[PDB]
Amino acid sequence: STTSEQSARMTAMDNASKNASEMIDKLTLTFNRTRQAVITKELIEIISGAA
Amino acid sequence: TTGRIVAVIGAVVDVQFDEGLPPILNALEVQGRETRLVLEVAQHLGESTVRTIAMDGTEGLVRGQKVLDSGAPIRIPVGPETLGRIMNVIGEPIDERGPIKTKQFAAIHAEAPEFVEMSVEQEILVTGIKVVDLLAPYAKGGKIGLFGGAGVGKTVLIMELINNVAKAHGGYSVFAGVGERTREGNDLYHEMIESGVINLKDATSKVALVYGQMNEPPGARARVALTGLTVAEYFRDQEGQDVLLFIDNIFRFTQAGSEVSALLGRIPSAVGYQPTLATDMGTMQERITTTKKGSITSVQAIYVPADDLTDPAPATTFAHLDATTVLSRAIAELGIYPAVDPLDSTSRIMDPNIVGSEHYDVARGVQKILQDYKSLQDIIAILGMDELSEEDKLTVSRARKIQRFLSQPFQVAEVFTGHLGKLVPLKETIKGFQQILAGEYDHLPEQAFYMVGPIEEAVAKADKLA
Amino acid sequence: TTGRIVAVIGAVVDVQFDEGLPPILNALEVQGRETRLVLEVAQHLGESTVRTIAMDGTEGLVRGQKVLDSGAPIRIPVGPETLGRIMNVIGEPIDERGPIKTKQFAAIHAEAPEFVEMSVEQEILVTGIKVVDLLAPYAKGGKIGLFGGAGVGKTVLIMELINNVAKAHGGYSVFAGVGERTREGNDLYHEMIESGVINLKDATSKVALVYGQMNEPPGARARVALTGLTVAEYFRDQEGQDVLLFIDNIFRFTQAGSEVSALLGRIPSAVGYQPTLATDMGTMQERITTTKKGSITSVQAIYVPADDLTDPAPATTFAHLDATTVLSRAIAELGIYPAVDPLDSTSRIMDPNIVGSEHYDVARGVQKILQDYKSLQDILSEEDKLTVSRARKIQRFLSQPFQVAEVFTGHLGKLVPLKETIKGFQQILAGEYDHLPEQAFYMVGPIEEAVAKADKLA
Amino acid sequence: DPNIVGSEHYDVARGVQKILQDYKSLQDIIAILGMDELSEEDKLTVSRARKIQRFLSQPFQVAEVFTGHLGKLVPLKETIKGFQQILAGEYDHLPEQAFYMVGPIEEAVAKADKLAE
Amino acid sequence: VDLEETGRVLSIGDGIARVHGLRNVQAEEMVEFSSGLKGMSLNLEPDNVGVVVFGNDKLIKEGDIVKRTGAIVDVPVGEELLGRVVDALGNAIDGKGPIGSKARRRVGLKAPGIIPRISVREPMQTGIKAVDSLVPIGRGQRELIIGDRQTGKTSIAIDTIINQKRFNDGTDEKKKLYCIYVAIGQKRSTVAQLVKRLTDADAMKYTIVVSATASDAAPLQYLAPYSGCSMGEYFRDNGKHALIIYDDLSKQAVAYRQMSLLLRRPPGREAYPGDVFYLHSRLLERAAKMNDAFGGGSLTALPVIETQAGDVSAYIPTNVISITDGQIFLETELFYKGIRPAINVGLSVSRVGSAAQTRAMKQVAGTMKLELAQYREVALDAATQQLLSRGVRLTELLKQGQYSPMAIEEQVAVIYAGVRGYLDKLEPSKITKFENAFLSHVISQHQALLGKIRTDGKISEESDAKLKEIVTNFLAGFEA
Amino acid sequence: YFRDNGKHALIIYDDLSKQAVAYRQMSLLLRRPPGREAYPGDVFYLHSRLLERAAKMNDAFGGGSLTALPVIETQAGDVSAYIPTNVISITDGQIFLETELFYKGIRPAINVGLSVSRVGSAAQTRAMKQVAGTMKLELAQYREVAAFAGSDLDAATQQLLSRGVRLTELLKQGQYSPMAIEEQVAVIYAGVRGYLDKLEPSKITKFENAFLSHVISQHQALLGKIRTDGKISEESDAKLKEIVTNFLAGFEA
Amino acid sequence: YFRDNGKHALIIYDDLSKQAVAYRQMSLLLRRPPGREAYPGDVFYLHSRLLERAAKMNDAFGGGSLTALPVIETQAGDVSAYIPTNVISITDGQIFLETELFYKGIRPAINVGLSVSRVGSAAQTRAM
Ligand SMILES: Nc1ncnc2c1ncn2[C@@H]1O[C@H](COP(=O)(O)OP(=O)(O)O)[C@@H](O)[C@H]1O
Ligand SMILES: Nc1ncnc2c1ncn2[C@@H]1O[C@H](COP(=O)(O)OP(=O)(O)O)[C@@H](O)[C@H]1O
Ligand SMILES: Nc1ncnc2c1ncn2[C@@H]1O[C@H](COP(=O)(O)OP(=O)(O)O)[C@@H](O)[C@H]1O
Ligand SMILES: [Mg+2]
Ligand SMILES: [Mg+2]
Repeated sequence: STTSEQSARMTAMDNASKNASEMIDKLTLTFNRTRQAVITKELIEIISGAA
Repeated sequence: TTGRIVAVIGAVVDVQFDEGLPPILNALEVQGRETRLVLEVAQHLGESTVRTIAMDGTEGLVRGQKVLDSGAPIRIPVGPETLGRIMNVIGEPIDERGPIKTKQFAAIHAEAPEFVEMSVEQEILVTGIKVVDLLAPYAKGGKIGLFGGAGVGKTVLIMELINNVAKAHGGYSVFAGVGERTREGNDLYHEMIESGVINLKDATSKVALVYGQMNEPPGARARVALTGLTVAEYFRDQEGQDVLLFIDNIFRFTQAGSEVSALLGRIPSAVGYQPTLATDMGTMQERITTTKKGSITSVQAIYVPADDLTDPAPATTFAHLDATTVLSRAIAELGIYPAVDPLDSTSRIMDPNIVGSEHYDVARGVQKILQDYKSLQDIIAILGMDELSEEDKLTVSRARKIQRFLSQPFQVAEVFTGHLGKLVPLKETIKGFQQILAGEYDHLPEQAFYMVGPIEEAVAKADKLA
Repeated sequence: TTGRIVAVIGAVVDVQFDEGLPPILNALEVQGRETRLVLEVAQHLGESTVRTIAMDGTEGLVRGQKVLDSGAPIRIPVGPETLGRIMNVIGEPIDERGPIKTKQFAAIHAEAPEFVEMSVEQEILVTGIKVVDLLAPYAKGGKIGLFGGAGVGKTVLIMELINNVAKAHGGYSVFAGVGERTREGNDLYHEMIESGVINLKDATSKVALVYGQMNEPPGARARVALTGLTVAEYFRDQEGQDVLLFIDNIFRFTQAGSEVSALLGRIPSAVGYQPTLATDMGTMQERITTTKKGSITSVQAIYVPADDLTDPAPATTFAHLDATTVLSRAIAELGIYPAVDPLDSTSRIMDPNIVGSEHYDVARGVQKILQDYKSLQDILSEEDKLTVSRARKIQRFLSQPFQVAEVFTGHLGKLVPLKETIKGFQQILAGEYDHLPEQAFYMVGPIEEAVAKADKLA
Repeated sequence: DPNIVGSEHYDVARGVQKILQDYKSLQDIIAILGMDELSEEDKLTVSRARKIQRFLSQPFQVAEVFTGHLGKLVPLKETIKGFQQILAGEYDHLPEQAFYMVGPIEEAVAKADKLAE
Repeated sequence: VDLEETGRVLSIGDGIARVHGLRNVQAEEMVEFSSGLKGMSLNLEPDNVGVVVFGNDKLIKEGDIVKRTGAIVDVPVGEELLGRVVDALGNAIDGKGPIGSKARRRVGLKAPGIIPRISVREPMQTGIKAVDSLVPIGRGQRELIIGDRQTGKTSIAIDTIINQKRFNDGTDEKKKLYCIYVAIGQKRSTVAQLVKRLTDADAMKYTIVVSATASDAAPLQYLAPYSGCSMGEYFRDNGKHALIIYDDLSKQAVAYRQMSLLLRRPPGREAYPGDVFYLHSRLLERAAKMNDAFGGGSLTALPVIETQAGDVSAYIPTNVISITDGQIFLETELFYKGIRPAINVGLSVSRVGSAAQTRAMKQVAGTMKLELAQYREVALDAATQQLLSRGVRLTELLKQGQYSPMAIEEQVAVIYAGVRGYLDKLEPSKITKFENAFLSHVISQHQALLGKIRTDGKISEESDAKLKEIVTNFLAGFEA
Repeated sequence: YFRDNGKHALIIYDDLSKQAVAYRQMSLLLRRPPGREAYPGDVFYLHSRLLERAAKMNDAFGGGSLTALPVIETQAGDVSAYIPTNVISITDGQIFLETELFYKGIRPAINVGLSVSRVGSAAQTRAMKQVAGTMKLELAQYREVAAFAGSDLDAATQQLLSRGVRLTELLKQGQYSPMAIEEQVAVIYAGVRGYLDKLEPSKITKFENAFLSHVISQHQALLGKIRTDGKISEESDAKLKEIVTNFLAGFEA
Repeated sequence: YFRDNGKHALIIYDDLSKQAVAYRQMSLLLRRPPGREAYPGDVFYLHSRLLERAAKMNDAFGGGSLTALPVIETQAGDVSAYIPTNVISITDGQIFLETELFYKGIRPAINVGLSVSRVGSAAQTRAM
C-alpha cells in the first residue's frame, strides 16, 4: 500500500506543480499588462498637468 | 440676427454675431447646406463669438458661411403621432414615410423633476428570467441598468426584456438607439412591423423609435439620448399613461461627450474623460424617472470599457440605478447565458419586507454557496475536486448545479441555440433553487440543470441520460 | 546661405535664416568650433526659424553663431574603401587610420525602394551553419532577430556569418553599433582583427563598421543605424550584392528615437515610447529588402525589457522579422556550439515552395524527434531506445566548429553547403548511422566526417 | 555594531532577527501543509520564534485603554538577557501567551503560573 | 497674390502643416502642395488652416504655395481598379499605368441608415471547412478576424479571395464577389508576395489592393481603409457584391494614435484618443446589405485585430468586437498542437451569418455543432467516452491545409462522414488520410452527386440514401 | 449650532467621493492644473478642513459635540486611491466593508481586522467594555489560524477556530433593528464566555433570535439592571449564566 | 587626472539615483519636456556621459585606468524602473543586494545568481 501511495503522490504533486506553473504564467501576463498600464497613466497625469 | 463661421474643427464650430447673441443651448441653422445642419450653442467665448457643436458632419463648411439663430433650443415632434415612426437627433423623420405632423413640439433640453415630484412606490416586475427574478428583481417604474463588456449579451438581454414585459404592459414604449449598430435598428423595426406592435397601415402602433447610431459624429451621439428621452417624457406627464424606456447603449452618450470635450478646450479628467462627466450624466439621468404624475420603467444597456467596471463611465452610472444586472465574460465563456454575475447584480427591493422571507432567504442561500465555491476555486485548480473534504465536495456539486440552473434559453436566442424559449414564473423559480439548496437533487447529473426552464425540466432531462 | 543660432536647449538647436530655409532632414554645419558639429533639421517653427537635433554636444554655443546649410541630408562616405574602417554617424573616421579616401558619397536619409522595385522571388541565404540552414534558414532581403543573453556566442556567430557569407557568395557585411558601450566597441574591433574579418595590412576586410556610442546625444544614436544602412545600400544598388547588415542593438535604436521625440516636446505614446514608434521603425526597416539589383539582409540583436514580449519596443520590431536565431545558455553549458536552440529558432521561409521539396520534410522530422525526446525525458521501452539515441545523435550533429573559434579550440572550422546539410540529417533519421556512437557527431562538418571520427576511436 | 553596543548585545539582536527570518520561510510551509509536517527541529524554532514575537511586545504607559493593564519600563541589560534565554531554549516549557504584553522576562514566568489556575 | 483660392505654409513639423490664407477652403477638402503632395483641411481657424499631409513632410517647407482642389477628399472608384495595386490615394503603384476611372467617391461618406438596409441572406463562402460550417459568413456582414501574430489571420482572408474564382468565372452575376484587400502597416515585401500569390492563382483579376505600408506616412495609413471602403461601396450601391478586408485595423489605430498625440489631443487607455472607437465604427458601419430598391448589392467586411498574448479584453479588441457581427478567434496554443486553422470553435461566433448558410451545410453542421458543444464540458463510461470519441474525430475534419479552399458540396460530404458515424471505428490520427482518400474518390467517381447537391443546395431523400451507399462501401474498402 | 449650544449632533456625509468629483470639475474648468487622478492640489484640504470641524467641546463652551460619519466609496477594493487615502489619514477610525464578506453571509460586512477606532473603550459603556475587551485579540487569534488550517489541527488550535467562528456568527445582524446596549452585551456574553463553543455554527443566528426574545419577555428586570447600572453586576453575571446554560441544553435537543 | 598620467583611480558615485533626482528638478523647472517618471529625455545621456569616461587606457596613452562603482537605489527590487534601467544597461556588471539575504545572515547580501560581471574572469588571479 505504501509503495502504491508514494508513487501515486509523486504524480499527484507533479500534476499540481504543472497546474501552479500554468497559473503563474497567466498572472505574469496580467502583471505585464498592469505594469504597462500604470506607466502610461502616470505619464498622462504629468503631460496634462504641464499642458 | 445673422452669424458667420470663424472656426471649424470636427463637431466643434465657432460662430460670430454682429448684433444679438444666441443664448447657450440654442439651435442654429447653417445656410448653404443641402441637408439641415443644426449647431447647438455650448459656450459663449466672448467678443461676440459662440462655441457650438454640430448634429451632423461638418465637411463642406467654409469660414464666412452664414448661420441663423432659431430662437429656441432643438425642438422635436412629441405626441401620439410619433408612435410607429423613426426619427433622428433633431426630430427629423428617417423612415421615408413623410412629415411627422404633431400638434405639440418640445425642446430636447429640460430641467429634471423636483424632489416633491418623486414617488416612493416599489413593486416587483416579474421578468420571467431566473437570475433576475431570484437575485436582483426589477421594479415597476424603477430604473434598470444592464452592465457588460464587448459581446457578453447586453443587447440580447434588453431585446428579451422587451419581449417579456412590453406585451403584458398596456401602454406606450420608447426605444433609443444610441451609438450602436444600425443593422440592429433595421432588425428591430421590421420585426416590430412583423409582429404588429408597429403599424404602417394603422395608428395602433405602441412603440416610438429614435436613432443615432455609431455612424454619426459625436454631436449626434451626445444628444440623441435626450431626443428619445423627450418623447418618453411627454407620455409620462401629459397623459398619465405608463411608459417603458429602452436605451441601447447609454455609454455612447458619455463617450461622445468625451470626443467633443477634447475640442472644446477643456482640461481632461482621469482616463482622458471630460471634467463634467458626472454632472453631464446627472442632468441627463435625472430626467429618466417616475413622478407622482406618471411612471417610467427604464431599462438601459451600459457598455463597460475594456471590461473595467471601475472606469469612470460605468462606475458613475451605478448611483442612478434601482436594479443592476452585471454581465461577466468568464461566466459567458463557461457557456452560461444570460451571463449574469450572481455576486455583482443588486436590487433595492431585495428585502424580506418587500419580496417575502422565503424569497429573500433562498436568494441569499444561492449567493452564500456560490461565494463559498468561488473561495475554493484556487485549491480546485491546483490539486483537484477529489482533494476536498466531504463538506466542501457537497457544496461544490450543489453550487455547480445552481450555476447551470441559473442559465436560461431566451426567445430572442431561438436561433443561436436552436432550443425553445422559456418563461419561468417567480414561485417556480424560488421553489427550484430552494430544493437544490436543501439537497433534493444531489443524485442528478450537472448537465441536466444546464439551459432549462422550471425545475421539472431538469428532472425530465435527466431521464434521457439514464 | 548662412544661418544664426537663436536658441540652445540641451541637444535642441534653433536656427534662423534670412533668405532661404533648409528643408527638413538637412544637415547644418556649425561654424567656429574645433570639432565638426552637425545639426539635423527637424522642424520649421515659422518666422524663418528651424528646429534641429544635435549630433554632438552643444556646450559653448552662442546665440547668433554662424551655421552653414549643406543643402542636403548628412552625406557619408561609401564604397570599398569603407571596408575595415570605423566611421561615426556623420561619416568621420574614428579609428585614427587617416581619411576614408572614398570615390562616392551618399545621403543617409533615403526612402525605401518602391513597390515596383520589389523582388517577388523568395530565396534562401545559405549561411553554411547547420543549425540555421536546416531549421531556421535566413531569407535573402529579410530580417533576423538574434535572441540570447551575454556570453552565449553572439559575436562569434556574427563574425562567422561575416566570414561565411563573403566566403561562399562574396557579399560584404556592415556592422552598425547603435548606442553601444565604448569599451565593448573597442573589444569587438580587435576581436574582428583576430578573427580575420577585418584586416589592417591589406584590402581583404569583409566588414565596414559604423559606431554610435552611448555617451552621444540621442540624435546621433538614432541616425547611426541609417548610416550603416546607407553603407550597405551602396553595394546592393551600385554593384548588385547580397549584403549583410548587423544591427546591435535594435532596442537601443528605438530607445534613442524615444529620446529624440521627448527632446522635441512630443507627447509620448504608451509605456513612454515615441508616438512615431511604428513609423520610425517602418522608414528604417523597409530599406532592408530584395530589389532587382540585389538584396540587403539584416541580423538584429534583440533585447526584451522586463522580460516582457508585449512591450511596444520588441512588439513593433517582431512584425518586421522573417526569422529568429535563439541562443540558449543551457545548450552552451552542454558544450554545444553554436549554442542554438533547435526548437526556439523559427523561420517563415520554412515552406516547400520557397525551399526545396526535399528541405521541408527533413526539417519537420528533426523537429518531431527533438520534441519527442524532450517530452519523454521524464523517465525503459523498445520504441524509445531507438528514437532517444537518434535524437541525441542529431543534437551533436547540429553543433559545428567555427573558423572564428580557433582561439578557443584547436579544431578547424568548417563551411557546410546546403545540399550536404540536408542529406546528413536525413541519413540519421532514416537509421543509416544507428551503428555509430554518440560522440562521432560532436563538432564535425559534413556527415563524411562523422564516419571518419567513428573509425579513429575504434 | 559590535564595537559600539557590545558583542553580546549585537549577537542577540542578530540571533533574534535570524530565527524570525527563518520562521518566515517556515510560515510558508504551515500555510499549505500545516503544523503536522514540520520536523522536531522545525517546530522547536517555530515555538521559540513565536515566543520571541510576543516578548518584543510590551504594554505602554500611554495605552491604558487599549491593552487593559498598566505600562512598564524595561532596562537594557534585562532586555538582552531575556531574549538570550529564549534563544537558548530555557523557556520551551512555558506557554506561548506568557510572553504576550509583559515587561521583563521575570513577568513572563509569573504569568505562566497565572494561566493554570 | 490670391489668399482666397491659394495659401502658403507658415510652419511644418508636428505632423500637421499650418497654412496662411485659403479663406474659401472647405472642411475636409483636399489641398495641393507645391512639391506635389496632397493634404486635408482639418482645422479651420481664424488665422490659419491645419492640414493633414498624405506623405513625407520633408518635401514641405515654410513659404510653400498651397492650392484648393475644391473637392471633399475623394478616391476613384469603379471596375477599372480590378487587377490593380493602388496606394491610399487611389494612385496606381504597380507600374501598369493610369487607371481609366470615371466616377469618384468621398472617403468619409456616412454609412447607410436603417431603411436602405435588409437582413443578410446570401452566403459568403470562404472555402474553409471550419468557417463555412460553424462560423458562417453572410453578404453585407461584418466578421472580425482576431488573434495573436502568426496564428493564421491573413491566411483566412487570402484563402477567401482565392475561393471566389469558382463563382467569378461562372455564368451567374448575382453570385459573383469582387474582392478588396487593404494593407495597413504591413511590409512592402509581404504585399508584393501577396499580389504574386493572387496573380498565379488567377484571383487578382477580381481583386483591388490598397496599400499603405510601414514606410508610408501615418495619415496615408489612417486613410487607407476609408479609400478601400469607398471602392467597395461602388459595388454596394450598384447591385453588385464586394468583399473588403482590413489587414489590419490594429495598425491603423497606431497610425491614428500618432496623429492624435502629435495634435496634442488628450490620450486615454494605452495613450489612445477618445474617438478611436469612432475611428473604426464609422468605417465598418459602411459595410451593409442593401434592399431591392437600392439594387440589392452588399459590402462584406473582414477587419483584422492583432491581440497581444491572447488578450481580448484590451481596448482596441473590445471596440471592434462591439462593432462587428461576431468574431473568428485564433489562438497560439491551438496552432502549436496541430489545429490548423487555429480557430477556437467555442469562442467563435457569427451573429447574423447563420441565416446565410446553404440548406445542405445546415443539415450536417448543425449536428456537428451540438456534438462539439457536448464534447467541450468533458474534455470515463460509455456515455461520455462516446462524446469524447466523436469530438476528437470531428476536430480532425476541421483541420485544413492552405491554398485549397473547398467547394460547399465537397465540405458537406466530409462532414457527412464524420457526423453519421463512419469515423467512429477509425483511430483519430489517421482521419486526415481517410478524408483525403474519401474526397478524391467522390470527385473522381461521383461528380453526378456533387453537382446534384450544389445545384439544389440541399440533401433530400434522393441524395441521403445515395450518399449512404457511397460512404459505407468506401469505408469497407478503406483498410489503413 | 447644536455643538455650540450644549447639544450633541451627528452628521453623515454620503458621500465625500462624489463631492471631490464635483470640486474637481470646478477646479479644472477654472483652469487650475490637474494632479493625481485629475484632482486639484487642495483636494485633501477640502476634506480635512471639513472633518476637523467635528469636535467635543469643554464645559465652558457648553459641553456639546459634533460627530462626523464621512462615507467613501472605493473602486474594486482599491484603498490605495488618492481620495480614500486622504480620508483614512484624517479620521479617528475606519469601518471597512467588503463584498466578499457580504455574500458570505457576514452582514454587516465589517472587516474587523482592517477596522479600528482610536478612541476605543473610552467610548463604551462599562457593560460593553467587559465583553468586547477580549473579543479583539480572540478574533485576531482566530484569523491567524483561519488561513493556517484539512491536514487536521490539534485540540488547542481547533478551539481557537471554533471560538472565532461562533463570535463571527454573533456579529451578524439584520437591518432596521438597531439593538439597545443591554441586549447587545447579553448576546455577546454567551459567545465570549464559551457557552456556544460546542454548538453547531449554523444555528447560532437562530439561537440569538429565540434567546434574546426570551430574555426580552421574561427577563426585563435583568436587562433593566444592566442598562441602569451600566455594568455587569456580580448578581447579573450569575443570572446571565443561569439563563444561558439552561437555554443551551434545551436548544441543543 | 590619474587615468591620464599613468596612475590608477577608483570612483564611487553614492548615489546616481539622487543625482538624477537633482537633474529632474532642474529640467522640470526650466519647463523641459517631461517623460516617464517625470524625467527628461536626456537623463540617459546624463549617466552615459559620466560612466563612459571610466576606461582602461593602453600603454601608448600611459596605461592608466579609471574604475567606476556607481550606486543605484531600487524601490522594492524594481530593476525595471527608469533610472535603474538606464544604469544597468550602461554599466559592465551588477552587484545585487537583497533584504531577505541580509536578515537570513548572508551579509554581505550578494545574490550570486543575479549578480554578474561579463568581464569577470579576465581580472582574476591564477590562484583565485
Ligand atoms: N442569452 C443568450 N443566449 C445565447 N447566446 C447569447 C446570449 N447572450 C449573448 N449571446 C451571444 O453573444 C453574442 C453577443 O451578444 P450581444 O447582446 O450582441 O452583446 P453586446 O450587446 O453586449 O455587445 C450573441 O451573438 C450571442 O451569440
Ligand atoms: N562557436 C563557438 N565555438 C566555441 N566556443 C564559443 C563559440 N561561441 C562562443 N563561445 C564561447 O563563449 C564565450 C563568449 O563568446 P562571445 O561570442 O564573446 O559571447 P558574447 O558576445 O555574448 O559575450 C567565449 O569565451 C567562447 O569560449
Ligand atoms: N491552415 C494552415 N496550415 C498550415 N500553415 C498555415 C495555415 N495557416 C497559416 N499557416 C502558416 O502560418 C504562418 C502565419 O500565418 P498568417 O496568416 O501570417 O498569421 P497572421 O496573419 O496572424 O500573422 C504563415 O507562414 C502560414 O504559412
Ligand atoms: Mg450590443
Ligand atoms: Mg497577418
